[PDB]
Amino acid sequence: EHAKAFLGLAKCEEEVDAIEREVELYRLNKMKPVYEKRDAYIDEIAEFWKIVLSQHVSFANYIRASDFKYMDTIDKIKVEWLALESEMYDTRDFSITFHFHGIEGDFKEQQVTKVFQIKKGILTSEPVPIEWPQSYDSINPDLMKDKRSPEGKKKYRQGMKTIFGWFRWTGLKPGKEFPHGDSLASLFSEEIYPFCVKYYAEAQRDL
Amino acid sequence: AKAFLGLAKCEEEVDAIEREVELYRLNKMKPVYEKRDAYIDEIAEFWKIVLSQHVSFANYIRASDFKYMDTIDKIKVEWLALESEMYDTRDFSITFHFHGIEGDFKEQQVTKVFQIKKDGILTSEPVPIEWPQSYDSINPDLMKDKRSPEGKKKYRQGMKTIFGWFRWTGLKPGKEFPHGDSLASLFSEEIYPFCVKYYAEAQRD
Repeated sequence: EHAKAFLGLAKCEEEVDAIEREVELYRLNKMKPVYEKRDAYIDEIAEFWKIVLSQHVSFANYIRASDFKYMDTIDKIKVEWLALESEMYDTRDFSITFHFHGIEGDFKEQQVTKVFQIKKGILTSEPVPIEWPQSYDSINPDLMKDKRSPEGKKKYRQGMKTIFGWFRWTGLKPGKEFPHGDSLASLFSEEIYPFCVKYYAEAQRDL
Repeated sequence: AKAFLGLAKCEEEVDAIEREVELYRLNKMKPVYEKRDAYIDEIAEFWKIVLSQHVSFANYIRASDFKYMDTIDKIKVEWLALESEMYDTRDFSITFHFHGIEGDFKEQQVTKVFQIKKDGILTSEPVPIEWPQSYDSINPDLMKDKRSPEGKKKYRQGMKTIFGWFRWTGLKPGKEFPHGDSLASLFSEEIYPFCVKYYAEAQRD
């Protein structure tokens, strides 16, 4: 037709994009209190997270076999959507907090929060401190004296492939960090945390 | 055990909230689509262009159907959950207005309804539509012979046309228009919601 129509169709599209974010915010606002109440019940189920993480179909493929003993110490996982804090954040942005009860003589009891947010878009993050297990001293990047050597590079990559390497993932150095750090982050915010109860129930039906 | 009971209740609330969010979206989008479609009724061959621009739509119908699809000057999808709580938020009706082709395809408006039956599957009911005279030999309601090898070929040809799709129900696997459910979702999930995008993309080329 003419231009006058193409214009109306232009403003309509912008009204649609605005509606979509309003809808996402609407959902986030409604779900926040339900998660709080749900997580209160979860905090009363020992090894809830260990069971959920084992039931997930692909979680295990992201971390090293040896990491599981440390993952088993997770007492709580909490995901919070940042768009609820400010419209300056994408509705896909979230922080994830882990509480590890630790292992005497090997892994420190600690709480760690990592923040994921969209840039220019793709998920990105900043490194967050976490006390690696003593067992990992030889593959720990901050204790790694020899990274250059062909034997050092091997150990370096090994450490970077552990869940602890994921905590320093940023998404800004393609191929240089923990592999698929963004996919793992999305796994937590879109599948593991939202549907943990469904996974747990499934593990129950299996006696 | 009181925890498991609490979790069960939370999951129930989650499902209730998801429906509420979907209805919230549907209600907000309704007036926008109405205004949008008003501007659309001002662009000639709008739908003809969108349907030819879509990447997979043409793969669902027969080449011979293109000329009839080109006569569509109006497509309207309506979500039934806005009508009642007994409809799934995925249930919808799609209304087509064909301008027709004189002496071959009658000018007509047809509405087909798609609804979930049990996470459930999309189903529909046959809806009346006047097939083109050119399709007389492959029209299931006119064919006398649907048994011979030749009669069966003509039968299948007709059932694979867009007119056979209006007859699709999703309740007779392997006996109806192929992938009638995917085509339906194409309309409600891509073609109708993003038609304007397809129209702009067609302008550049």
